[PDB]
Formats: sequence, structure tokens, C-alpha cells
Amino acid sequence: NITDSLSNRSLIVTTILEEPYVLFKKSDKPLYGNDRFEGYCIDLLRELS
Ligand SMILES: *[C@@H]1O[C@H](CO)[C@@H](O[C@@H]2O[C@H](CO)[C@@H](O)[C@H](O)[C@H]2NC(C)=O)[C@H](O)[C@H]1NC(C)=O
Ligand SMILES: *[C@@H]1O[C@H](CO)[C@@H](O)[C@H](O)[C@H]1NC(C)=O
Repeated sequence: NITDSLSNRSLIVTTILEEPYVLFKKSDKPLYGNDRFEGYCIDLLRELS
């Protein structure tokens, strides 16, 4: 239950925008916050969250 173990833990992740791991989100209208990104590391961080 590592899903239940880390609640109430707002964490801050930084990254570098050069990779195919993170190269924003492909859409006509830009989103904001964590939802404006996509890639290997972004959906990987969504999987880990
Ligand atoms: C986040 O905070 C809430 C506050 O309600 C926690 O909920 C309680 O968590 C404890 C265990 O830490 C349980 O024993 C209680 O039954 C829960 N409810 C009550 C009555 O508060 C929640 O678990 C916390 N989440 C974390 C820290 O991961
Ligand atoms: C996590 O907790 C849930 C309770 O809803 C339980 O069903 C599940 O088996 C737990 N996960 C592990 C790996 O024990």
C-alpha cells in the first residue's frame, strides 16, 4: 500500500525541457500546471503518483 502511504504529501518536481521524456503536451489549447506536459517522464510521474 504505497498508494496509501504518501497521502498529504505535496511534492515539487523539476525537469529539463530537451528530452523526448518531457516535450510538453500536444494540443491546440495549452493547459496549465502539471496538465500541460506529456512524454515518458510526465506520464511516468503520473503512474508514480
Ligand atoms: C492525511 O490526513 C488525514 C486526516 O484525517 C488522515 O486521515 C487519518 O489518518 C490516520 C492515519 O494517519 C487514520 O488513523 C485516521 O483514521 C484517518 N482519518 C481521520 C479520522 O483523521 C490521512 O490518513 C492522512 N494521509 C496521509 C498522511 O497519508
Ligand atoms: C492496498 O489496500 C487495499 C485496500 O482497499 C487492498 O485491497 C490491497 O490489497 C492493498 N495492497 C497491497 C499490495 O497489499
